[PDB]
Amino acid sequence: MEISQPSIGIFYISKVLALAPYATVRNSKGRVEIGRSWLFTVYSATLTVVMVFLTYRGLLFDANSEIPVRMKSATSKVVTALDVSVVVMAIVSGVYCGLFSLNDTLELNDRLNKIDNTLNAYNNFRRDRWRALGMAAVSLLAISILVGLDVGTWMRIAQDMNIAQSDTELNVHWYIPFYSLYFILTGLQVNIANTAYGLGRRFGRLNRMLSSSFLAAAAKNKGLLLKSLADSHESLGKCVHLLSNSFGIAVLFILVSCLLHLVATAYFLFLELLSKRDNGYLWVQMLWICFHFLRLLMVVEPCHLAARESRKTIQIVCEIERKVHEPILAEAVKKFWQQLLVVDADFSACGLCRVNRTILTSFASAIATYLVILIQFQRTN
Amino acid sequence: MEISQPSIGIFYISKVLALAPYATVRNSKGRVEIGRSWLFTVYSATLTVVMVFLTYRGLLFDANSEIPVRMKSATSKVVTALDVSVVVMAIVSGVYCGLFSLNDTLELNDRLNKIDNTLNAYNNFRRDRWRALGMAAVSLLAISILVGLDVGTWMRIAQDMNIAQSDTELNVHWYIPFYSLYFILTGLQVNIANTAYGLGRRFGRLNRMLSSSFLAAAAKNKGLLLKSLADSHESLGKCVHLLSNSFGIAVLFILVSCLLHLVATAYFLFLELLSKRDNGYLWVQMLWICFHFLRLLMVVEPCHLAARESRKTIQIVCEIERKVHEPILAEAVKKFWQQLLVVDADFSACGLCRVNRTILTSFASAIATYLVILIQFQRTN
Amino acid sequence: MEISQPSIGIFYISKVLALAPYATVRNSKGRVEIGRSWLFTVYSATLTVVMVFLTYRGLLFDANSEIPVRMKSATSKVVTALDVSVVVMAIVSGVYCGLFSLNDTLELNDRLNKIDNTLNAYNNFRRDRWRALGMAAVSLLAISILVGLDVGTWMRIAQDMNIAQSDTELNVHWYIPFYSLYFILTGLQVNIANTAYGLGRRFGRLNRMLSSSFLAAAAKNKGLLLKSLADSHESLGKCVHLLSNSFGIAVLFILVSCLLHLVATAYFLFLELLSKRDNGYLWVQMLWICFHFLRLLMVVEPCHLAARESRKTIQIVCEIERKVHEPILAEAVKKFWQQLLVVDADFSACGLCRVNRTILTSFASAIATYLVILIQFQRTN
Amino acid sequence: MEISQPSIGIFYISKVLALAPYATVRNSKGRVEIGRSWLFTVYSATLTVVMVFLTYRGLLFDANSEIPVRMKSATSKVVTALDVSVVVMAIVSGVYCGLFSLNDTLELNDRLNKIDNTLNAYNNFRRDRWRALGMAAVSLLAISILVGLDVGTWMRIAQDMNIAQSDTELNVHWYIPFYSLYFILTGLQVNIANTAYGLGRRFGRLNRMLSSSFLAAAAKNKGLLLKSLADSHESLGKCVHLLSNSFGIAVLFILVSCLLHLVATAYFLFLELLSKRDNGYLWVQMLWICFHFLRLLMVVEPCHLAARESRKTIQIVCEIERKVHEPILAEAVKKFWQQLLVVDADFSACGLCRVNRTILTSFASAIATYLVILIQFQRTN
Ligand SMILES: OC[C@H]1O[C@](O)(CO)[C@@H](O)[C@@H]1O
Ligand SMILES: OC[C@H]1O[C@](O)(CO)[C@@H](O)[C@@H]1O
Ligand SMILES: OC[C@H]1O[C@](O)(CO)[C@@H](O)[C@@H]1O
Ligand SMILES: OC[C@H]1O[C@](O)(CO)[C@@H](O)[C@@H]1O
Repeated sequence: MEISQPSIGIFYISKVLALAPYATVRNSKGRVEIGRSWLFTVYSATLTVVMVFLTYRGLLFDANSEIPVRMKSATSKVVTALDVSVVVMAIVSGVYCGLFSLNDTLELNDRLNKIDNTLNAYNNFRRDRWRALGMAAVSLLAISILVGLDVGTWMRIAQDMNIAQSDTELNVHWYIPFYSLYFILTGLQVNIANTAYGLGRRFGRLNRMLSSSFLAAAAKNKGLLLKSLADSHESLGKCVHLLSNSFGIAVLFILVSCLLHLVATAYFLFLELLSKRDNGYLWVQMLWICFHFLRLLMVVEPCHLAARESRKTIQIVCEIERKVHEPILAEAVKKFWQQLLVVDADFSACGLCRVNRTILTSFASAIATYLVILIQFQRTN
Repeated sequence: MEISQPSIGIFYISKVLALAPYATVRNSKGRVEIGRSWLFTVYSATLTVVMVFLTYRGLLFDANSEIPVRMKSATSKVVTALDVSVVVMAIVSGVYCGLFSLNDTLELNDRLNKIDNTLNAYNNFRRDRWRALGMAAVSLLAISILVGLDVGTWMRIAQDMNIAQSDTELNVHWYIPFYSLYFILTGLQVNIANTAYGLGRRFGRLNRMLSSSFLAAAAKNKGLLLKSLADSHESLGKCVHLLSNSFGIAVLFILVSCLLHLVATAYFLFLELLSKRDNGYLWVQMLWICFHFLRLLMVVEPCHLAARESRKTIQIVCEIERKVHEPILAEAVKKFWQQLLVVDADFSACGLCRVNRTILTSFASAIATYLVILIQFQRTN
Repeated sequence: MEISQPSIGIFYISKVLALAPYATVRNSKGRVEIGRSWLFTVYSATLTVVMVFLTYRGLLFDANSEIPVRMKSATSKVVTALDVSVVVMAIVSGVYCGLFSLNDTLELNDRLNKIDNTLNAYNNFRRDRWRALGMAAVSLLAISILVGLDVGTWMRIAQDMNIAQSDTELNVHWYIPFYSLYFILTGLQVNIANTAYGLGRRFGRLNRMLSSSFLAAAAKNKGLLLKSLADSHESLGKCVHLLSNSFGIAVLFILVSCLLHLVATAYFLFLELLSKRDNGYLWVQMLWICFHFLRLLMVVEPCHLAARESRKTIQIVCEIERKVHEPILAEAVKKFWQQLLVVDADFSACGLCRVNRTILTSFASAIATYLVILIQFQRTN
Repeated sequence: MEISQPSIGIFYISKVLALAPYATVRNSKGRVEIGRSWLFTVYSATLTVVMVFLTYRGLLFDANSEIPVRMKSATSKVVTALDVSVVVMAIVSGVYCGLFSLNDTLELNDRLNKIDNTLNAYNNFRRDRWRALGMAAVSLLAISILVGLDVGTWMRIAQDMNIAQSDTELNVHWYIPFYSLYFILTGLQVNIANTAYGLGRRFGRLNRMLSSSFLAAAAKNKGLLLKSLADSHESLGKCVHLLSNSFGIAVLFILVSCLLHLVATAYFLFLELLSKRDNGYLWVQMLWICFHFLRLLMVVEPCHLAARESRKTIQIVCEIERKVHEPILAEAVKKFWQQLLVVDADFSACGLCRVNRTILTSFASAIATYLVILIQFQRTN
């Protein structure tokens, strides 16, 4: 987890959402020291447990209700249970990662402090803060609008099914914990995206500095700068591995949630298309599909960018090798090439998969297959 | 995008088809200078928007018609919508790539000018021009014949369904924008194939020159030539990456269109086989399957050839290493081997997939699966 | 197969379960010498043949019985036959591997003796013995409890179907050989896990010793220690290959059994959910799913850990290269880096697949697909 | 294609089966010189065309017959057409490869002559001849027995369906060209297996010679021998590539035929199991499944062995590097290591796939999926 001053707003959002149970104090030097926040540790754990329990309580209440709104049919029951459970698993893994990633967070932020000292020329505090705030605000606004539209649509649907003997509006009101879980999931994804995008952006800054300083006393200082860049690259790779070690299970469950949600939302969209029962429902479902695709991108693109930018330092170093003659500088470039030869740049979600753009292809494949099988069964009866 | 005099006809075809919005002026030296053509930029954007709108207007008109010809049943409606949408997406991505790839086009053509100066011995302007013209003409003739056969078949089908109260021939006439989109797609594929085949052919010429000049003062000039070949190889790799960066989204949507069209056309072929309604329809559908397979090959084979030819320079350089003793020449060959060790040769379609022959296998797998699931559902009812 | 004093209990369990037909005598030095045990060789072969024959005899008896309990319907017959056959194949491959892996066992234990002499500082006999005994005891207790619950559930089910004219309890009693096969399978998995975890743990100990002795006369001895660590790494890789060569077919059939059991148990769980016939049956089936997942992990995690720990020596050696200057020590580190460059660390199950965590993903994919297809067919009729 | 005296019987079998249209004359030195055989070239082409035409003529005759025996139902018609077409495609690709692989055959046999001169110590003419003859004879006997059983079963089935007004035995007699195609396919597979096994066996002999001569004036001769072994390894890799370039399309169509035949034969086995119509049919179908699996192994195992043996020279060379000090010998070993670093050892079937044991896994996956989908559709109606 990256906790820097420009992105401190994302840290506070994650802290209140039970995802970053850390106490941060800003040094007189501008550095943010991080430590365990036992108050917020227990707050995060208790809030997650209570919200998961309330979500499943609302699910059971709807299922056992006189007139269920969402847990009506066996198919609807199964799909809604899966939909809620993937969110529960994703946010539970995220909260667990936040609870048990203090040491990795400290090491990552120390490494990033060193790297940013090395890459001071390419730093932009204003742009970084505004980008982080824009990402957090857009994600939170998107989930807020989507939750509002979903609640309105389901309230209308429950009212259409209302009978004087039973209230179906409270059935919808019992799904508020599920939407709270969705807000926590959005916060977790924003936090992870902030960290991974920071790593990829720093890799790009390192590559740009390399190209500027070697492709655009004095030789000794140049070699010292090349050494600093090599340590920065190695440290950024170790930071990517720290993010993997700390949040790979969260990323894996986010990916599982994304796949399940895409399949389930497309299936419900096509079921309502067959029924042609509520245009507002179709629009809300398409918005949900867009949101799930966008959060899949939010989790996949940062890691793809980080790996791609890390793996393109080899080419710059090869060109420098081809265009260098000083003995000390030539030795430094040879060492950098050796280092980059065996660099593992990809983000791993617990070793189950490598997180990059190829995942999208896999997802597409799976979705198509599952969508084709599910739709045909509905369309051949 | 490669814009050279021998293949200038392909460039003009792509320009009129809204895919190459560039102004080209031939230097007194025979070089083609490229710049933005704002007139043709707006022409391309407006033509694409108008043709997409007209295609979907014709689709809706058929769907809402008194006697739909193609958008008749829910299954037919879905499959026709997908068929049209994949073409729309492919040509829209191609036009977008053409609009926003001027800098990559300029860099690619500068690099190719340098490489062709290096590989002057193996150049064949006459053969290159005739190959490019033959590819463009065969592709355009194939799509023209296929569009004519499709229009005739659908006109006959609409006339067979005609009733005095409504005209079904205008329903067919409203699909002309879709066939225009098909012509644009053919132009885009011909352009991309021209560029990728040029890169693969230049890789092969480089390998042949290497083998001829090292396996078939003076030593200093030989080392200079080896250095020129090494820079040519690196530049061709960067050209492959320029083509990827500029047209990877277009290639990805071409691949998606190919997969969808193969599956959908095979499904309709087998549906009409079950119905046994029109032999001409079956022949036209088999021609469409052949065309979609051939355009899948047109997009996959050039990239496979480029990657394969790029990756076989390592073997020639290894043999030269094994058969060289001069100090300067030995150092040059060692540098070339180092360079080739870390060469990324494959064409990437936006990082989603690597474009080579293995894609065919994947496609086959997917098609088989989808074909098996779809056909069995139709055959078990 | 690893046969060491701390894990000798696992060896005896495997010996009685027909999986380790070896005679072991403890040297005065504490070394365990291993040789062929012809008495236990014939015992293992005969016991496996008799138990497989009795398992299939009980299966046929149930199928041909007046009131079959498990082999009732064609679907139930097929799924039960597959369930029994995967266990039979897994244990038969395990017993065959035990019979024909004496030379590999001897070489592996000699190599491990040398490695443990090298890594004496990080050895923990007490912890190793307690970990091995805990793994064996937990696995045996889990399978015992699961077999007891299964037998009780099936006895109750058979009694519910009992009629005065025929006894269905003997039908359940004829499945005892199948549960004996399950105990043998548990022993085989515990043995393989013990060996693979030993290899991964020794890789980790080697990496820790490297980091401690190089990142935390005298230089000559340090170089000698680095050489010892390099030989230890190469020997551990060869030990991983010995385990692969000896038990890859057993691991492959264990994986096949795991996939088939997960799919079949989930399918029966959902079938009984549709029927809602016996809550105890559902609980037993969920326990079986948990057990099959846990044994899939028991076979996949050790190999993933071994490969991961083997592949992270490259980074330590790279850092040492970056932080070393002595001529002899620098040459030693260069040799170690060369060695690690071309190290094949992954466990291979007969070349069919690489055993690591990605297998889980594959399994999940397959299961989902198969589960989706099977469930939908049941739910659309 | 390998044409050596020990395996000359396989060459003659392939020649008569239209697969090796070459004239071979044995030198006084024992070398076999190969040249184009125009007589046998036209014989091969004409025989293939005639047999394919007769096969499809018999297929159509059965389909159009009064009482079809095999081309009875739409499902049976489709599956039988696919079954015959995969064989036709495999043998047509094999015959085409034989026709257009004279230069590759000559280069491969020259390279093998050189390699066998280098590896004279490990040569065994008697064992090689007996192994080749045993493989050819076992394959031919297996296909002969299977064809006889199939013909007998189908003759009995046709007689059971015979009516006095029409003869169904001639319907079976019209499938003789299909069985002739099967004999040609067996010959092609035996030829390809002979060549690929020769390459893998020579790789193993090279590795054994390396280990014996370096791990079990004088130093100059030892270095010369190491150089000879390095050229032998490079030449064997080029021989593997020659086999790929010449017969990759044949191997690809053999693999496609194997997958289709396994799926189709399993499907027909389960269909007859549902019908329970003829026990002899079930036994013949299981024999066909065994034969198709065994020929899949015959095509997959040789390439897996060749690649595996080629890729294990790196380890021997690394150990020699670690255990060598002579300047010339150390340089020779360094060159060999450099060479092996970038060796592409795998057999490629036209770039579509790499032929090794992982293919089996893929096949299994596909088969399972397809088998599950096909069987469930039959079992849910
Ligand atoms: O299921 C359709 C959509 O509704 C939600 O459950 C929100 O309540 C989303 O998870 C899903 O995208
Ligand atoms: O759908 C069958 C065929 O007809 C087309 O739509 C052309 O109008 C093609 O896209 C397709 O190959
Ligand atoms: O089939 C459900 C479960 O019952 C067993 O067969 C045990 O008898 C297990 O193999 C399986 O997990
Ligand atoms: O189809 C079942 C079997 O019968 C054959 O067609 C032979 O005539 C084989 O190709 C197949 O294995």
